[PDB]
Amino acid sequence: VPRPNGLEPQLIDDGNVPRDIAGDWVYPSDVLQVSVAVFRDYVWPMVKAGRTRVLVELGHYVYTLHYYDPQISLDEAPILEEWLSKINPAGIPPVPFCIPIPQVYPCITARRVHYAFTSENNNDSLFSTNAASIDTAFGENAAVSP
Amino acid sequence: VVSDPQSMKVTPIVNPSSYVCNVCNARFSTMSALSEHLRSDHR
Amino acid sequence: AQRQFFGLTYNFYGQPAPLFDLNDLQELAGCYARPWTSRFSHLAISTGSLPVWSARYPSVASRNIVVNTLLGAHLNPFAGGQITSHQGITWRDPVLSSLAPVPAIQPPPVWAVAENVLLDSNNYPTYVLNLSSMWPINQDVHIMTMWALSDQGPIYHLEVPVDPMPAATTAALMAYTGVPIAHLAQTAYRFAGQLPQSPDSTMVSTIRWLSAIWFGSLTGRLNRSRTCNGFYFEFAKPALNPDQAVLKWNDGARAAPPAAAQSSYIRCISPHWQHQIVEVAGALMSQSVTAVTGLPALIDEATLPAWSQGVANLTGNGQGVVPCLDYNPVPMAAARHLQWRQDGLITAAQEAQLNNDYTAYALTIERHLTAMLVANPIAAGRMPIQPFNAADFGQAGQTAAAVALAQAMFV
Repeated sequence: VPRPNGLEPQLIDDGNVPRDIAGDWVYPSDVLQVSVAVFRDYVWPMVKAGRTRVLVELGHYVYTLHYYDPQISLDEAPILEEWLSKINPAGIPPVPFCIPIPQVYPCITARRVHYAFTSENNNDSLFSTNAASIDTAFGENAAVSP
Repeated sequence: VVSDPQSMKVTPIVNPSSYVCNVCNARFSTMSALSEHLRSDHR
Repeated sequence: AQRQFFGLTYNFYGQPAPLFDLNDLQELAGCYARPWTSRFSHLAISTGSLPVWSARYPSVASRNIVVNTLLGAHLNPFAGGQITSHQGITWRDPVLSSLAPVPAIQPPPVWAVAENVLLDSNNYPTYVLNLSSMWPINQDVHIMTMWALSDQGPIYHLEVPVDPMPAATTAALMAYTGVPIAHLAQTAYRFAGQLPQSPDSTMVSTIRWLSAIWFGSLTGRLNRSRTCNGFYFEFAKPALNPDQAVLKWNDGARAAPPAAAQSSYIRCISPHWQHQIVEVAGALMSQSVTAVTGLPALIDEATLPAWSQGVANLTGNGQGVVPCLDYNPVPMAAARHLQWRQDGLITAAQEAQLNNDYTAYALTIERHLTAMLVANPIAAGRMPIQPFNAADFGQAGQTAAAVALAQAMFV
């Protein structure tokens, strides 16, 4: 619900009592499907500003990875904004998570801005972090689990 | 300005691409066109 | 027109400085930091029935309760003559518009923090010499006065003459028909707060006739079968948004002008007024009248808070005072439903039904405020809730006398 003369647009909370976007929200996935058009226009501009951590609560999703290079700078916002623009009241695209490619040496890294990160430990197929490398240095070493 | 590798790139906090009617929602390409919805339809 | 408003600054409740910080100045709706012509600003655009309240402002009367201490904290004029400045904040110029940070080169004197400073108005000669520009400030200060002279709900003022509604009043009122009480408060206030009107203006005697005509409805005396002069307020189910009032027009059996004037100040002791947009509207809708026309008399010192005891020209104790009949939302509406059953509007079964549906609603009002006062104490800094204490919420004072006033106000 929008508010007059410069007042925050209240986001109708669960109990059915419009609350304000600058806070911590829990988005029952289904909701996020018949609502993105809104999400992206009021809560999204908010999350980027770094003032409204939101938990999209979806049971078990498919998950696309995207390894970028920690050397160079990157801002994970568009590989997310796009994912949002592909959510119909019908179906959502496999949640995409950006992940730095694990380096061998101790490289200087560019401050990247990330947003998507799962709560449950869904890193169960990593297998190995730097097969050939004599030792991973910046990436997350993941010695072949015995 | 010195183009370089690392330099914490940060997306615009409000997508400059489209412009939503705040009263209604009929979006617009250029900010300009959105002034017309708010000056015409909503006035 | 009129220029001589005697005010009174908000109480501190035992706190050091006035209950509000720096952020309150740049958060007010409408015109930047201009506290004048604010109040009903966050309600300018209606989206739905749900009462507008955010995180910092946990209630309906929260927006106003804050603009009050923020108002008094910057009211050296009328009470000193100077302009001063509180925490590096002052008015732009003599007209007194928005509040900007203290100007360099020639900064004003620091305001001496004080509790309950009597406002004389004439003490600031620039006011009368520039009335048509800084007129809203008169209406607003008057509001703060009515809110300050009470620790439990704004004390407005009902009246009603001995004779029937004027011929110019009945023609002016037939324009606010399908308009909720929430909106009548917005149109009333926005009226008397933008241009110097006269005490005997057509829109003034009609808005006053609209306020006292609302009290009878709130008490149930002026229902669907008993109009004051063809105007009343139909109330919906309490479980289905009781805030809806609306001034419906009918042609039933009108009442009758009383034998004498029923001038009487009213108050809402129960802290329920805080979250009820209907109570805050009824209060501010009446205050709009006592603005253009200063207090018809003095207020009774009978009860009231411990700080409003014997004010300069506001609260007296002699014979020139008018008694203040304070009520309580729950028992008032419980007696309001009882009136409907007496004349046959509702069945004897809907009598004890509407009571349970309303007492459950008023419970939500209580469960909300108690949970907000604990979240936002008082020693923290601000006062968006106003420390009411949980020992009350249901100690109904002379509400039974306010009801007897409505029966006498419309015989």
